Amino acid sequence: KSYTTPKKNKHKRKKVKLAVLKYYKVDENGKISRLRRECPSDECGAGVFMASHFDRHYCGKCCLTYCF
Amino acid sequence: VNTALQEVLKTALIHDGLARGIREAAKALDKRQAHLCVLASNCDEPMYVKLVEALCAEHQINLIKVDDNKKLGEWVGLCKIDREGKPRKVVGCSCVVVKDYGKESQAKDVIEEYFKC
Repeated sequence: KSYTTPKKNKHKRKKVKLAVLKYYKVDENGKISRLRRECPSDECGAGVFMASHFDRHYCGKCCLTYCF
Repeated sequence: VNTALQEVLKTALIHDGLARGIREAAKALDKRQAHLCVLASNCDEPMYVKLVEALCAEHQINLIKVDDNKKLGEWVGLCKIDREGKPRKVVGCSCVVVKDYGKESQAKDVIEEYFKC
């Protein structure tokens, strides 16, 4: 129903282009480097990773938010 | 060989022991519960090829090369629409990390001695 008040919108979610290839760094030698943080909980052993924010690091589901 | 890969992908499809895609495949490879790994080479891979080779060159990880993404995407059962003959549209899967539980096949043995040779 079109009313004179403005109409809100659902949050469209911004699409990233190959983010997993940004986590693992491959140099010219035989080594693998981890740029962002890892997960220390017992639910997720080594699988999911944390957010790279400007003042904290947010877990995917374990909510282990460590702020600097 | 390729029919052995087709049989093991069909077995993984009917036993649900498979990790398609790239993200949960990397999850499974870093989970260290992996048996075989595949890759379709010579595609549009500016850096995904060197990422996936440095990922699969860790330990106990094998390799099988496919000409294009369209063929192993048909063997994995990714997109099955209008199955009366040829499918409608099948999208290509890059890599497959597979768990094997029903390992009772001659094709499994011949592909295993192909890896070990």
